Amino acid sequence: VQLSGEEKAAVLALWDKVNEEEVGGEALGRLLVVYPWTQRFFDSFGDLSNPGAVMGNPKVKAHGKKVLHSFGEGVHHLDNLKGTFAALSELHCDKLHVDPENFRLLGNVLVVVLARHFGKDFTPELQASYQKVVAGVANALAHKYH
Amino acid sequence: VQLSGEEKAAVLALWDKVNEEEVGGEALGRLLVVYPWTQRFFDSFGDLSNPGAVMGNPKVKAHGKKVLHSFGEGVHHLDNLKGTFAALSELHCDKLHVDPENFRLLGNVLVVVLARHFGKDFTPELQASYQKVVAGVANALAHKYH
Amino acid sequence: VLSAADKTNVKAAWSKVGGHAGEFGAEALERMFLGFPTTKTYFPHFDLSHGSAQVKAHGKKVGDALTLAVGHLDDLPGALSDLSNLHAHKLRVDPVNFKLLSHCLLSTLAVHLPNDFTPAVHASLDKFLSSVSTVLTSKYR
Amino acid sequence: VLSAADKTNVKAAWSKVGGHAGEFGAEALERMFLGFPTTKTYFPHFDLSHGSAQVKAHGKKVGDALTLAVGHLDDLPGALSDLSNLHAHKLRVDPVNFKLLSHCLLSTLAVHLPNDFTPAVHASLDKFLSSVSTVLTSKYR
Ligand code: HEM
Ligand code: HEM
Ligand code: HEM
Ligand code: HEM
Repeated sequence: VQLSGEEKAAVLALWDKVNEEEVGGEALGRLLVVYPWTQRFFDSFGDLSNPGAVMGNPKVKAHGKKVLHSFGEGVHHLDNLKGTFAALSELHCDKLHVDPENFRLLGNVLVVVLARHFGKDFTPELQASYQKVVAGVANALAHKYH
Repeated sequence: VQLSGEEKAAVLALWDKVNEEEVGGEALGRLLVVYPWTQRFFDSFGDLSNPGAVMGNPKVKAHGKKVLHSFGEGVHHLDNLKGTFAALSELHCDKLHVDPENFRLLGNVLVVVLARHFGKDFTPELQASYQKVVAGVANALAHKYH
Repeated sequence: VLSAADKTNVKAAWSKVGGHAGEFGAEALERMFLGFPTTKTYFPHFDLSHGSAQVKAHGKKVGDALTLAVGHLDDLPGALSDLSNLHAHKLRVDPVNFKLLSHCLLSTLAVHLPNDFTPAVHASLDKFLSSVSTVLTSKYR
Repeated sequence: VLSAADKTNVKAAWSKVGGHAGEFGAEALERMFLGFPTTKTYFPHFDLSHGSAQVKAHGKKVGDALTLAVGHLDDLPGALSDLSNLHAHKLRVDPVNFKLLSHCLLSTLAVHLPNDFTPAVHASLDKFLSSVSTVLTSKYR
């Protein structure tokens, strides 16, 4: 969200290889497993009682894919995150009441999932670009609380 | 930084009564006392070894007044924090390397100091307005790290 | 961390709070619900209006639990064990929220005891509210 | 918190890290210096280039201290007591920074042990890095 045109190119090239359902379902499940208070927003998803209930709930995978597809949209509009997520910014503040800190936890869990899936291709420099993207997204969702 | 015209009026009315040196010196000293790692940015101020050295160092009071005068400027330009602090945003990121989290600690220590000085005049509603102002300032100083 | 000097400041400061602990706990909730409205989310069943009897009743419980913790600084984990279960398992309170309430309680103490709320006392009380917040979110992670 | 199950996951996971702890500690610093450049501020005297011998040497020290902590989960405060003094009094490391390094170390472990880095193991390792971070910033507040 202030990247070189080559960093941006590296970011987009990795996103060509992101399976949004596999990565999204895993990122959301790990969030719910690792930061347990995040489960209170997803009462309606049913059994979220242990890591296996969580990683296998079809409701988690489908919501993870929706969250990730939306993230993929901010990746394709890095020069305009603020407007890409305004409406999403009001849903989370107004209707969901999610603390903005959770946007940062999810962004980092996403980064850990990309590392797990891409291994050594997910170099330190590529990770640094992605930290700017997840922070760019976390601040545009957090833009309507401010 | 998204206030009613009456909340804004209450904010400005309190600022008419703020002694920027007394409040600024106290806010900065309490920051340095309460969150000790913040002392590494102020090595050049000399003895910061105990609460009395800290609250009485003339360098702390003068810097607290400068910080507070600048805050008073964002209070008088609430419709434009982002531009009021851009240059200050680059100094802290680029030259000082201050983590943005410290802007939030200072804003809250400032609020605790206003409470101490105004007592029961510093009502729960007035405090809520001030939390929007300190967050508004903390995000405009943090605007150039993002 | 809670060093002897911090334990001495916290006991002395809480002796000055004396019998206003519940009234300060109620005022702190109020400043928290007005300054950080996402917090209101954990209290659907309360009447949160200024002066609601429920908030006042809950302000007394919070005030008493702090007065208990002040009596057991050497062992907060056992004194607050039962409150860890409730906040972690039953309420799923987001940890950021203990910070907001701690801030609101310091603000309230600055309002009412300006002369006793010195920089060294403010530093010890912050460490104390941080220790209490850690015990209450311990049952999570 | 470090429950027996968390202690069992952390010991098992660190046995799989085995002899790469120093090389993983060096890679984690590198990802931290590139992703969160304000951190570079505590290391003026280092050559931070990719492959600097200093970073590699410091990656080994960090890796060994984690391997020591894994051996003393029941008592991190005494095993890391000497490191608390250094980070709090001598280096004045901003606590936010332990979080960034913890994140970078989890990222590095996800890169190298993808099959062992399961959700339950990721959760236990996060709690562990959080406990280690708390001990190292304890001498502050
Ligand atoms: C990367 C940051 C995030 C992005 C891009 C994102 C995006 C989205 C999107 C696209 C939806 C669907 C909204 C609709 O179509 O009505 C959604 C809904 C929702 N999100 Fe977020 N989200 C993010 C972070 C979070 C976090 C951290 C939480 C809570 C811990 C959260 C909780 C929810 C909930 C509870 C809903 C509504 C669920 C439902 O419809 O069943 N989100 N989000
Ligand atoms: C309310 C948020 C803050 C505001 C409005 C603010 C404002 C200012 C201003 C007006 C100056 C003078 C710059 C110049 O004239 O060159 C300054 C300098 C500085 N500030 Fe900030 N500041 C804030 C927060 C912080 C924090 C949290 C820290 C560190 C923990 C910090 C550390 C410094 C330092 C080290 C300098 C340069 C000191 C010197 O010239 O001796 N500031 N700040
Ligand atoms: C200093 C920190 C805190 C202390 C000492 C504390 C103490 C307590 C106590 C003593 C109870 C009463 C349980 C009973 O009556 O059995 C309670 C209940 C509760 N607290 Fe906490 N509390 C703290 C912070 C928080 C925070 C930050 C929140 C959320 C923002 C919160 C939300 C709740 C809720 C929702 C309940 C149940 C209330 C009811 O339904 O009556 N508390 N707390
Ligand atoms: C998991 C967390 C950490 C562990 C286990 C750890 C461990 C260590 C160890 C074992 C030493 C070496 C002391 C010696 O050689 O006597 C050290 C030194 C040091 N660490 Fe930490 N560290 C941690 C996090 C951090 C963080 C987050 C920073 C700052 C961003 C940091 C900055 C330093 C510095 C500046 C030194 C002195 C290095 C030198 O001059 O050689 N450390 N650390």
